[PDB]
Amino acid sequence: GFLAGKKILITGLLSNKSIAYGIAKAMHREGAELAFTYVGQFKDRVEKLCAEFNPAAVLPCDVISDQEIKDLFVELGKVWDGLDAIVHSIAFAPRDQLEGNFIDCVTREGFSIAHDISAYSFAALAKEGRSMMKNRNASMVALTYIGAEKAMPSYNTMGVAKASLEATVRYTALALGEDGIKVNAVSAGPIKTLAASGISNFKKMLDYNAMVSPLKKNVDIMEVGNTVAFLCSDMATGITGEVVHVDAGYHCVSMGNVL
Amino acid sequence: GFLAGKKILITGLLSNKSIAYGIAKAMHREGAELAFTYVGQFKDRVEKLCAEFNPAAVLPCDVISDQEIKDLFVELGKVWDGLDAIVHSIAFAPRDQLEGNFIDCVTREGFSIAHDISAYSFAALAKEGRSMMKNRNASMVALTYIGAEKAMPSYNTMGVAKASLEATVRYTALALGEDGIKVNAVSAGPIKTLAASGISNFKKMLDYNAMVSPLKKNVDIMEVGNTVAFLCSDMATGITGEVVHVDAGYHCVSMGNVL
Ligand SMILES: NC(=O)c1ccc[n+]([C@@H]2O[C@H](COP(=O)([O-])OP(=O)(O)OC[C@H]3O[C@@H](n4cnc5c(N)ncnc54)[C@H](O)[C@@H]3O)[C@@H](O)[C@H]2O)c1
Ligand SMILES: NC(=O)c1ccc[n+]([C@@H]2O[C@H](COP(=O)([O-])OP(=O)(O)OC[C@H]3O[C@@H](n4cnc5c(N)ncnc54)[C@H](O)[C@@H]3O)[C@@H](O)[C@H]2O)c1
Ligand SMILES: c1cc2c(cc1Cn1cnc3cc4c(cc31)CCCC4)OCO2
Ligand SMILES: c1cc2c(cc1Cn1cnc3cc4c(cc31)CCCC4)OCO2
Ligand code: NA
Repeated sequence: GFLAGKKILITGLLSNKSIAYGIAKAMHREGAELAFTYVGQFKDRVEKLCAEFNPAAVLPCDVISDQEIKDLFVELGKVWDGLDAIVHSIAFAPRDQLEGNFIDCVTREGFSIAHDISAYSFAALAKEGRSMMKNRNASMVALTYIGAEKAMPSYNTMGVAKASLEATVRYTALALGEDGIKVNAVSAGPIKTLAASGISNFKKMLDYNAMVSPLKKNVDIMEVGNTVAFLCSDMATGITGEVVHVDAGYHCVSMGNVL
Repeated sequence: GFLAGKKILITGLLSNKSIAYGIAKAMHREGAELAFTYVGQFKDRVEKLCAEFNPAAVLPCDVISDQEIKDLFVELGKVWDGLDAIVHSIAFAPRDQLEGNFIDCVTREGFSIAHDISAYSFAALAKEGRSMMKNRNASMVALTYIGAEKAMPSYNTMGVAKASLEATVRYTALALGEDGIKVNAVSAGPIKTLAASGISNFKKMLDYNAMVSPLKKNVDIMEVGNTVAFLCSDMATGITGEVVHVDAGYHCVSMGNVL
């Protein structure tokens, strides 16, 4: 496996639909040793889910909390000497930030929270993980969405937070590259995960994507997972600060034949 | 290997410094079956170079010629039933198009030739290779450079041609995706190959890149090769119309500390 021996922390595993589930399968297949995090209530759920991946640790981490993030690396440092990669697969905005007119729905607090959990959290993991990752061709990868680059209906505050995430990825790439750490993002096409559960006509975004994309299909968690896996391998050591679209080519087309 | 059994055509192999050499090593390591093209004079040189990769064919192809491109796929169809990938690693502009002031140096003919060989040729290969590539998760990959996105000193007409190449990649991605063919480009940082031989002070572009990039190094042909290889695998089936920068992160920074 091209990840044989590498010690990789995966955040955001919540169901077998999670993008993080696909990341896990791909990394496990490629011989990575895996650790996982969960937010408080979901301890048992997550422990069952990642059992199949022989995890070295399954640890709490609510990225709202500086203390929990700090404690995550203290506990992880007890099982591993160094850390090869961090996979960030976490987003949150309050429900009201996510449908209807952007300007009608945006609030100061909703905007704050979405950025806090969706963007700042990446730099926070970077900040606390840094010393374990020093000088071993380490990697970070964040999950992002094209709503960062374009105004889209509904995505609203999450789009703005994603834009802040991608910039964070670039500044993190600049800040960590001297320690040999590469820092990148994967822009996934829409996938029906628990993140989709709030959103009405999500299935419609999905059908639209399959209709307009060059490849005439929807991506799945394995396509995303495989790419994240690649971005954590010695094969990708020349790539940093990059956003790789795994979206069946949605990002490169405008309009199409079916208007 | 993640390319086991895949039949891949590689153009542009000219010395053991060629980016195509790195692509070949990476694909051979991953179990691909390889074929190679050469331009007229270099038959013996190329045959010697790619012998180590146990090539199924080593065939002439000067992309100036529609006939040669057509004959390439006729001959290749005699040894393979289908084709899994085409690697485009070819560029040319007349020497005079490549140093000094863009406007002083650009000529109608030099502009024409650079686009013909550096950009049009990609669609030409696509056009003639299409029927062998139908419905097998096939791949195309072109080599490009950031001079396509930004005005740079010296790169001049090649910059413009690369910009035409990248648009070609996107329209080719749109045109071929219904056949399941993914079409992408790898944007390499500067590498001292025979393409560098005309360019005085190439070593300084190289030193500048290593100073200013997040990773504080120059990419090599294996970093590029490994990425091209990935982009031809079943792991990348969700990626098309994309440009992946393999450039130690050069692309994501502005200014840096050392002015
Ligand atoms: N589903 C899609 O259509 C799609 C498209 C593009 C990008 N993404 C991104 O992929 C990532 C994974 O999302 P998903 O689609 O697998 O959905 P998901 O609901 O399974 O994953 C989101 C994860 O974020 C976690 N999370 C929320 N608040 C957290 C906090 N405070 N601390 C730690 N974790 C927290 C949730 O527990 C969950 O595990 C997100 O960045 C999402 O924006 C998803
Ligand atoms: N070397 C760099 O600094 C760097 C950076 C970014 C992108 N690239 C790109 O990589 C590709 C490979 O170039 P390289 O740098 O390994 O140099 P190279 O000189 O090894 O390869 C260029 C290839 O293009 C071929 N070529 C020229 N005219 C041709 C024609 N008419 N028909 C068929 N082939 C023809 C040459 O024979 C040669 O094999 C090019 O697209 C180049 O622009 C190189
Ligand atoms: C995809 C595309 C969309 C969308 C929702 C999606 C799916 N999606 C992608 N990243 C997400 C991040 C979040 C959510 C959903 C997300 C739910 C709340 C937590 C943050 O709404 C409009 O267009
Ligand atoms: C890189 C950066 C440069 C450059 C040259 C480079 C290196 N390079 C990359 N693609 C190429 C394509 C071509 C040439 C050189 C190429 C020479 C003529 C054939 C086409 O000139 C100014 O800045
Ligand atoms: Na706290």
